Amino acid sequence: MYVKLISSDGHEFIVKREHALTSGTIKAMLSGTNEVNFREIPSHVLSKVCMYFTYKVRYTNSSTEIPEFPIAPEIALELLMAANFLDC
Amino acid sequence: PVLRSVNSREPSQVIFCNRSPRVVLPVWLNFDGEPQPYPTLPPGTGRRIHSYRGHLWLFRDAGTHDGLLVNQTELFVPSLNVDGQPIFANITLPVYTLKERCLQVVRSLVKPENYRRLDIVRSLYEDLEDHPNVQKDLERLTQE
Amino acid sequence: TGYDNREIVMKYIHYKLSQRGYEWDAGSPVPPVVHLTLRQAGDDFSRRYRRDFAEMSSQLHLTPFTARGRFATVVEELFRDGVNWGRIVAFFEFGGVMCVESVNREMSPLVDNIALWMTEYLNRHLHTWIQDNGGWDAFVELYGPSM
Amino acid sequence: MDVFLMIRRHKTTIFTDAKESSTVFELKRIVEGILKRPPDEQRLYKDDQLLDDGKTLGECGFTSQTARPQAPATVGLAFRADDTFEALCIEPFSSPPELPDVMKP
Repeated sequence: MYVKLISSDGHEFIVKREHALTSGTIKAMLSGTNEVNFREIPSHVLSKVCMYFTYKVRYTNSSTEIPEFPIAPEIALELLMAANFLDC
Repeated sequence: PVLRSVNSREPSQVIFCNRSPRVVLPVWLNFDGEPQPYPTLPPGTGRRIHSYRGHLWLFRDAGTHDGLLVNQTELFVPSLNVDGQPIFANITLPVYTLKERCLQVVRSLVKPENYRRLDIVRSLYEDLEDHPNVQKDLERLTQE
Repeated sequence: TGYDNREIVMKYIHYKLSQRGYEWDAGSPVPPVVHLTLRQAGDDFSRRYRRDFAEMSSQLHLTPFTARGRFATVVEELFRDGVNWGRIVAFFEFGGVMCVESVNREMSPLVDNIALWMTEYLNRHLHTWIQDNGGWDAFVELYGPSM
Repeated sequence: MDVFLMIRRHKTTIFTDAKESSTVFELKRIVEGILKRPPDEQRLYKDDQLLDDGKTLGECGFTSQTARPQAPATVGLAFRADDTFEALCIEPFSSPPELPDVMKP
């Protein structure tokens, strides 16, 4: 089961429903068809949020060594605003 | 003070193993529960160190005091050395929330005197200047 | 009332370091016979218990990040049963070997910290007992017969 | 050994994972479940190189250390309209703004 997250600039990101539910905001946005539009999050930010969804589900409760989640300086502030809105 | 070392006087050989990209600050809580800093560990290095049974350790980013994990948990307690084997204290990154990781990066790029010049909501100003600190984290674990 | 415990620490540590060739730098009136009595009483303790003096000078393992805990650990155990004069003499003599072994391991900045911890513990955890037992004046005459 | 990928076509990006022992046709199969297009209508790409439906993802280059969850490898997807295959076209992500002043070293 997948979900389509749509960025402000029209990019469609097809992520697994389990990964997207990392965000409690996206959880409520789907529980009220399997799509949701982020009129404020551009594709260069929303693509990085989905990478975090993959990273978080991969390494949570994993005994192996955990790599750093990288954040380029030019997206750090926009990504923080997005993380604050999405609560993840 | 429920989070303290126990003066057992029983040695415990431990190996601090830094499996993280950070420079790790070992933090020993003395018998009164006060944290004490020990020499840091560069990324990917290990040290055989002399500790004692029933002591309390926690591990931090030496530069930013970001919380780290040790054997997938908050605190490490040395135990009995069986068969002459040292106890491994595998220090790893936790899986930070996206928000906290973003706060780490923005903190590393902006002086604290300029946090409030960023065009973000006022709540994120408080989050940015709410730097991770051993004391407040110690008191959180106490109420658990 | 009472004497200045800080000067008693400074004068004693400066004497203990001079016994090994080290000169100490950075750093109510006490009579002169109080200092010279603690000198002889401390040197007398160390000769009588050179076994404990030797194992202590060896098993210190002083580093700047353990020196504080080492002091408090030994001092708490020293007065764990109670306070008397001989254990106060051993208290100064223990602070002496930590200052000596500090300079041995090229950690002379620790001498200032040890002096401060000794002064703190005197003014805070021994002053009530000392003054309730005749002060330092009572101590000089308990050692009087030995000079 | 798991690789993590972004399957991209035009303004679509599929975040999925597969094994290195998995083959390009098997990757075309999971695309079919998501986008409802059979593998015979799918061309897959790594940069500008069409992938054979029998080559394993490891042979093409997708390894554990070049397709990580925090930096997934990009796979280009091209669909067949009727008879002719469409050329691969991927619209780039938006650009970040200029780095604000208090964030410049």
